[PDB]
Amino acid sequence: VPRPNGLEPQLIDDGNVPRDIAGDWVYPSDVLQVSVAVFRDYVWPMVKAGRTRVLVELGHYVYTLHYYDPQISLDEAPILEEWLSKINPAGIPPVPFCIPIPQVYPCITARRVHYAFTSENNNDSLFSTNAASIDTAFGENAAVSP
Amino acid sequence: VVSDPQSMKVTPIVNPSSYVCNVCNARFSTMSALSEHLRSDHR
Amino acid sequence: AQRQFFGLTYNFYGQPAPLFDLNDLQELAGCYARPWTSRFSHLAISTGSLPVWSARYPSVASRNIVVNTLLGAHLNPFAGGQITSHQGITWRDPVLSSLAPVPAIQPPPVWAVAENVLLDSNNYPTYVLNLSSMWPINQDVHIMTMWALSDQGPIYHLEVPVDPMPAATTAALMAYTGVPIAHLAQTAYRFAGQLPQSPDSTMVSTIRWLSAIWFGSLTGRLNRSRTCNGFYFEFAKPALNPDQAVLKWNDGARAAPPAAAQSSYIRCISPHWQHQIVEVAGALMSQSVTAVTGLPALIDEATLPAWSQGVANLTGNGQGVVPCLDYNPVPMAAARHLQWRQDGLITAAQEAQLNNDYTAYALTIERHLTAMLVANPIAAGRMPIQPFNAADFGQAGQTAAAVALAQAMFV
Repeated sequence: VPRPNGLEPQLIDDGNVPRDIAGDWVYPSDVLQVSVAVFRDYVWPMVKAGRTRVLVELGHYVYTLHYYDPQISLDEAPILEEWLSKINPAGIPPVPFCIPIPQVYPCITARRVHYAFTSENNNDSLFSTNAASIDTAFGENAAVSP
Repeated sequence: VVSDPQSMKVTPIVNPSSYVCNVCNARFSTMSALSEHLRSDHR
Repeated sequence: AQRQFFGLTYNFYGQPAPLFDLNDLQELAGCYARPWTSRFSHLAISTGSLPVWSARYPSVASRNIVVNTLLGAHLNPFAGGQITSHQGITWRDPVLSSLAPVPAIQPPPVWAVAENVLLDSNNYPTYVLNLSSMWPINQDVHIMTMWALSDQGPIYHLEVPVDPMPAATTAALMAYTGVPIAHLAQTAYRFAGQLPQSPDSTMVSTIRWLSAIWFGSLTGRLNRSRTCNGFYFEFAKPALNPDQAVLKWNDGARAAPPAAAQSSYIRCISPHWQHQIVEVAGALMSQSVTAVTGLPALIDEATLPAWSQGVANLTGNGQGVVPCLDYNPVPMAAARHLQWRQDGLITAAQEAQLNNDYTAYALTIERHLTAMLVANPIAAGRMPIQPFNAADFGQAGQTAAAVALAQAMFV
């Protein structure tokens, strides 16, 4: 619900009592499907500003990875904004998570801005972090689990 | 300005691409066109 | 027109400085930091029935309760003559518009923090010499006065003459028909707060006739079968948004002008007024009248808070005072439903039904405020809730006398 003369647009909370976007929200996935058009226009501009951590609560999703290079700078916002623009009241695209490619040496890294990160430990197929490398240095070493 | 590798790139906090009617929602390409919805339809 | 408003600054409740910080100045709706012509600003655009309240402002009367201490904290004029400045904040110029940070080169004197400073108005000669520009400030200060002279709900003022509604009043009122009480408060206030009107203006005697005509409805005396002069307020189910009032027009059996004037100040002791947009509207809708026309008399010192005891020209104790009949939302509406059953509007079964549906609603009002006062104490800094204490919420004072006033106000 929008508010007059410069007042925050209240986001109708669960109990059915419009609350304000600058806070911590829990988005029952289904909701996020018949609502993105809104999400992206009021809560999204908010999350980027770094003032409204939101938990999209979806049971078990498919998950696309995207390894970028920690050397160079990157801002994970568009590989997310796009994912949002592909959510119909019908179906959502496999949640995409950006992940730095694990380096061998101790490289200087560019401050990247990330947003998507799962709560449950869904890193169960990593297998190995730097097969050939004599030792991973910046990436997350993941010695072949015995 | 010195183009370089690392330099914490940060997306615009409000997508400059489209412009939503705040009263209604009929979006617009250029900010300009959105002034017309708010000056015409909503006035 | 009129220029001589005697005010009174908000109480501190035992706190050091006035209950509000720096952020309150740049958060007010409408015109930047201009506290004048604010109040009903966050309600300018209606989206739905749900009462507008955010995180910092946990209630309906929260927006106003804050603009009050923020108002008094910057009211050296009328009470000193100077302009001063509180925490590096002052008015732009003599007209007194928005509040900007203290100007360099020639900064004003620091305001001496004080509790309950009597406002004389004439003490600031620039006011009368520039009335048509800084007129809203008169209406607003008057509001703060009515809110300050009470620790439990704004004390407005009902009246009603001995004779029937004027011929110019009945023609002016037939324009606010399908308009909720929430909106009548917005149109009333926005009226008397933008241009110097006269005490005997057509829109003034009609808005006053609209306020006292609302009290009878709130008490149930002026229902669907008993109009004051063809105007009343139909109330919906309490479980289905009781805030809806609306001034419906009918042609039933009108009442009758009383034998004498029923001038009487009213108050809402129960802290329920805080979250009820209907109570805050009824209060501010009446205050709009006592603005253009200063207090018809003095207020009774009978009860009231411990700080409003014997004010300069506001609260007296002699014979020139008018008694203040304070009520309580729950028992008032419980007696309001009882009136409907007496004349046959509702069945004897809907009598004890509407009571349970309303007492459950008023419970939500209580469960909300108690949970907000604990979240936002008082020693923290601000006062968006106003420390009411949980020992009350249901100690109904002379509400039974306010009801007897409505029966006498419309015989």
